[PDB]
Amino acid sequence: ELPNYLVTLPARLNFPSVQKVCLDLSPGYSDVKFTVTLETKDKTQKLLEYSGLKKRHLHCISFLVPPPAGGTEEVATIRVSGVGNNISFEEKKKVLIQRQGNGTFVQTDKPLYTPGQQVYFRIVTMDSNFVPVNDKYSMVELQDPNSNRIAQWLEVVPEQGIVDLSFQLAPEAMLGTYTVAVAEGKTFGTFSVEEYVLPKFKVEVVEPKELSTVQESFLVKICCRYTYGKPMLGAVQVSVCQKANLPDKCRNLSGQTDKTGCFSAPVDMATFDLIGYAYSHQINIVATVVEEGTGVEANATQNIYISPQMGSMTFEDTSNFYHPNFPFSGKIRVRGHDDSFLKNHLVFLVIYGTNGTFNQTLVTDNNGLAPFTLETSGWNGTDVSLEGKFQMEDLVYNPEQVPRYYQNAYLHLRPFYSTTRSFLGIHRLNGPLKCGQPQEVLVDYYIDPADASPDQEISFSYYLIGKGSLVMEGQKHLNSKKKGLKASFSLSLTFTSRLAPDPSLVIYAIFPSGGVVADKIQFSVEMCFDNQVSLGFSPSQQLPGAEVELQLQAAPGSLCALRAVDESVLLLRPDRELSNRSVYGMFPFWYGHYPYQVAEYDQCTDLFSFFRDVGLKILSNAKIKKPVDCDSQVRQYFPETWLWDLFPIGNSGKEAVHVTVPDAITEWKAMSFCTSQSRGFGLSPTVGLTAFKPFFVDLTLPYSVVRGESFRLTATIFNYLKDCIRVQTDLAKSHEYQLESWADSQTSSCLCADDAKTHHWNITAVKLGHINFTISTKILDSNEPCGGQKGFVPQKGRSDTLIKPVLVKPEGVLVEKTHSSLLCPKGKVASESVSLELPVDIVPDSTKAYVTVLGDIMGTALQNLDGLVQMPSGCGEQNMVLFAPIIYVLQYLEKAGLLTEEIRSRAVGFLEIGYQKELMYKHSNGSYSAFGERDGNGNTWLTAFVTKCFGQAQKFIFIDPKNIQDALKWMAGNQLPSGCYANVGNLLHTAMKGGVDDEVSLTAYVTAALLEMGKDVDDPMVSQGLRCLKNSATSTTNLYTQALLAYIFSLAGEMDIRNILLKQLDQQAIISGESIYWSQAVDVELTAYALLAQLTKPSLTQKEIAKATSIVAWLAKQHNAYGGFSSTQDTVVALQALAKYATTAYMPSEEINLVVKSTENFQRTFNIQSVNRLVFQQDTLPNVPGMYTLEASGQGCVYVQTVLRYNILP
Ligand SMILES: *[C@@H]1O[C@H](CO)[C@@H](O[C@@H]2O[C@H](CO)[C@@H](O)[C@H](O)[C@H]2NC(C)=O)[C@H](O)[C@H]1NC(C)=O
Ligand SMILES: *[C@@H]1O[C@H](CO)[C@@H](O[C@@H]2O[C@H](CO)[C@@H](O)[C@H](O)[C@H]2NC(C)=O)[C@H](O)[C@H]1NC(C)=O
Ligand SMILES: *[C@@H]1O[C@H](CO)[C@@H](O)[C@H](O)[C@H]1NC(C)=O
Ligand SMILES: *[C@@H]1O[C@H](CO)[C@@H](O)[C@H](O)[C@H]1NC(C)=O
Ligand SMILES: *[C@@H]1O[C@H](CO)[C@@H](O)[C@H](O)[C@H]1NC(C)=O
Repeated sequence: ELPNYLVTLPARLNFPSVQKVCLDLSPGYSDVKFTVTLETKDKTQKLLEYSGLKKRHLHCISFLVPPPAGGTEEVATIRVSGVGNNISFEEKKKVLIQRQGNGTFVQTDKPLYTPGQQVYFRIVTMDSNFVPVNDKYSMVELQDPNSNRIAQWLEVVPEQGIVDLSFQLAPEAMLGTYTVAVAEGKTFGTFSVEEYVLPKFKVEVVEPKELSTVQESFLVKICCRYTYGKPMLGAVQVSVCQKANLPDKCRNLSGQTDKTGCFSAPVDMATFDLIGYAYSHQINIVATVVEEGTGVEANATQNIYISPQMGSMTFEDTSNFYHPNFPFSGKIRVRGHDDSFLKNHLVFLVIYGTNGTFNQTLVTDNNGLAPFTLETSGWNGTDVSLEGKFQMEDLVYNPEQVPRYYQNAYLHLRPFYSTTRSFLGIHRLNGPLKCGQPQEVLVDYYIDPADASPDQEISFSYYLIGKGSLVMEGQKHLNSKKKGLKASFSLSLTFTSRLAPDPSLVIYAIFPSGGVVADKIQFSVEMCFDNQVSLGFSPSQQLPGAEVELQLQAAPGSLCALRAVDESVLLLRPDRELSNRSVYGMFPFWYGHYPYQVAEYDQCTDLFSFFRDVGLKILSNAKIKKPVDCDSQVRQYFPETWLWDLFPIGNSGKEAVHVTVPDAITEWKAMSFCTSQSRGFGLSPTVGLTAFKPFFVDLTLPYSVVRGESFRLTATIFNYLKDCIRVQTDLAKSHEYQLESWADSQTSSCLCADDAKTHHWNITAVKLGHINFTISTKILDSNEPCGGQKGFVPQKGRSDTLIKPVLVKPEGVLVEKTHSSLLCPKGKVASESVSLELPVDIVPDSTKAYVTVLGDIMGTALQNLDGLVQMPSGCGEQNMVLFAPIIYVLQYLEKAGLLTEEIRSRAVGFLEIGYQKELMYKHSNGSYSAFGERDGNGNTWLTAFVTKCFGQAQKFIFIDPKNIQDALKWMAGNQLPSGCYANVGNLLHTAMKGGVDDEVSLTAYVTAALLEMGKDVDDPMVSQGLRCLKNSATSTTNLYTQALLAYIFSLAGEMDIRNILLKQLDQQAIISGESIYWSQAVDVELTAYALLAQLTKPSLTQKEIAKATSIVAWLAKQHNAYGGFSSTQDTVVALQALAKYATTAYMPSEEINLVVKSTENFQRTFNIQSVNRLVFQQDTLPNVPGMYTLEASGQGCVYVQTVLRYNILP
């Protein structure tokens, strides 16, 4: 009757991927040519050109999207056009072509390292379809806790999408959180270096998992297990505390575990006041287990929110909309107070509508599901509401009784836009669907006979849509000779990696009258990977020192990356999560609606809303859019990382290699992820291999022992054979250590089944470094039966020998002498002698000394200065705190040579769009105001601040003159020689106003703000300020005012009254290494203004340059005062101090050949280019402490710091 088209394409186009475009025809046509073209900025390509048929036919194809014109984002138009018989359909819509973000992660082999170990890390980058990419990382950097780049890798290539890089830490690497940052972006991975010892057991809460307010008492089961799965006996101390927003009430439980290793005790509600409004409903169970003999302890903390929820139901599988005059279906998940599956609970159901309120009573099943089917014949196309409750009566809660309530299920249903009386309904598929299994979808339909047109075939077009893109399609054809009967057909679907975790299915049918009948559901698929990889072991538990078979099952042509780590590492620090939820979560939230760039809105629930809720553009002339009204072994091993490997996968898809178990009785958590270019990414579940021995030895020893004390060694012997035995242990005696005559290191003891016994020694360490401790156990034959039975001897593994290292550090208090130098040749050779001297009362073998060369001041945060320009602001005080740092950032960058034209152009565009937003904030008195025209008189601090900003902003963008002169005249009018300052304004932000900002510092700040753009001394508006401030320096009050007075007399051109208060300023400088600083946040302001004062005089000596580098080395470590706009004026003074420092003395490195020499002619040569000048280079000094000469040649300055650490006796 009326022929019509329908064109489907996704909303968000993604450049590295292919997409789908689809066209649906009608009977008729057959001479009108439909072509669809994507008009982008530079060109226009056609998608598909096709002609109509005598039936409906869903014709669709893939395509490659053109690149965006802007580089990362472009709004393109899509246009369908059909020509023929002198008529031409044309219709255009807006789509968005953006470059999608490639998800990058990095993992390490451990989350925790000792000093002296090796850090391996893998960097993987993915598309949104989890296919790996081989783009070039520009720079991988590895950074200290002091934000010093200790390693970098330039232009690194991934193989098969993954790259693995290694770093050997120094054995005196300083502790803390080290960072791996990738490709100069927000992708980082942290790891801690600290002094630890591996724990052998895990304590966990078991029975309190969720708690209810209505229960009377609850059992606490604290249960603790070894890493190899065996229980122990140990003293348990549990604190069960309720906190408050005031003493906190706790109940403390003391106990001993049993043969199952679990400890249970009841706790009553009378301990905790669960009725108090001022008391929190979060209870804290902190358990501490000290196991018997050795005295080593472990913790287990769990914060439980006690629940006032008594019963919760939600509409689990129920559509959001109903068809008029057709039955509605849904099903409700009903849960109790503990989210349990209720046994046949009585669930009431009340509706809300214009016809009235109806009631229904239903009984759930064993799984708590409530299938309900409702008759919608009388609702008559109205917005209805559904409420699933526990009782008909409104719920009454008593303040005297405990808080308890029921979560009633609430839902709002809208009528579907029905211009026809036909029906679609898809039965939902319950819980989380298995990925890759072919699911059967059973859809019911009812075709109206008056809208049937039974002389032609009726077609059903379906799209299965995942992550905002068309995945699979079809058009089921069936005869209209059935006419009107309640029928059902089926669809065979398959969910894969391209499908969402919650993909959607849209089914419609178009009648020749023009009507559409449709239904859309959302599925629920588990987080799936197309590369189905399984990592397995056989026999999956074996004695240590033996070979297991390791099996990868991935797609053929994959590169697998395998990590097998000890569980004892994971008991200290939990590693960063590499699970399927984490990999899916870094691609943000899937494509729910149209973007704001290409959003369509009504100019004033249907199939257009169906394709909007999946984020797909529809173009159709049908009735789509609704009208809108508005035997022995030695156990030496490496118990930190067992396996860290890359494995190619052949054509079989299975790789089985033999790997040897390390000699630690523990559990190895193993995991693997594989990358294939055809199939994509796959992630194995974490499996475990239990390395276990029947009876064995275990040392209890700390990490570091200082030399010459006595420490308690505790060797525990475990027996897990099922009968009583007799052991004989012996500790090896060597010259590395001494013992205090504890039974001559030979004891024999009868130890029974499932039991541990601990021998103690107290040991003096005598030789420095890593020393060994060897102890062995043998089961000897019993001449007499101990315990009533003869001592059991096994057939295999009758002896166990264990060797464990101990780090030994020298005794005495550690003192350090640090010495700084700035070697800056300017075309010459610059040399400097450094003497290493020490008193003669040292402990021997304590003198460590290392030199450090660093080519550039400050580490990562110069790239954070690029991040300071973004997020534009034009409302409130958000603009004035952000317009100011930009000119100082580019002032520092153009004086350091790191300014590029792209960030310059983007920054001056930001200066234009912020410069035009400072004119409506201008006060009516010719001043400046935070509100704009309201604030009273002009604020002296804010007008001084904007004369500071626009006095330096004319060298980048055009600034009008007249604001400077009328602001100058208002400084002349608002200041008197009798009375200066007169602050009448305030900042909009709370608890931060800038500096200390009293009256004398405000006068000093405004008088500093008057000069240094075009002005000098003895002007009329600075003469009254210096008359106010000549006697202000005589007062010698405060520290911020003192440093700012030292700065404002540095710009006055005098050298007599400014150096006299620097003598009382440098003596109170607190010293941290070779980085001296002051503190009265505010400390950065004091150091920046003191640095700005010290580099103002034209005569500069090398002691002042060394003092300036000492200030700058403290300013280099700050990365929150600059790099973020959290402070209104700390960033501007810090960057102008660093910019004036780079003006005066320090140009950064370009090429320095440095060489150090000693008395033993130890010639050590450092080469510093312009590409590794941020790499913190260092080297130890093997020569006995004395003379060291330092000579550098080339262009640039280098910072050379010599640190000598040694220990002395008090
Ligand atoms: C994500 O990875 C893809 C794959 O390399 C990148 O696509 C490349 O983009 C550059 C841009 O200059 C093109 O020259 C290449 O031809 C593209 N390659 C492919 C295979 O499409 C994409 O730019 C990356 N996106 C991000 C945000 O890094
Ligand atoms: C403990 O003594 C041994 C023997 O001198 C040291 O070296 C080990 O030697 C065996 C011999 O094959 C190797 O298999 C081990 O891998 C070595 N251990 C290492 C490299 O850690 C051992 O270093 C000593 N322990 C110390 C000094 O802490
Ligand atoms: C366990 O908790 C206590 C109390 O805060 C703390 O002193 C102790 O260091 C903790 N032990 C470990 C291994 O975290
Ligand atoms: C993927 O995640 C789901 C839960 O989101 C869960 O089944 C499991 O952690 C993973 N399953 C598979 C098969 O990877
Ligand atoms: C060291 O061991 C001996 C032998 O048992 C003991 O008498 C002495 O008290 C121990 N010293 C310390 C400090 O524990």
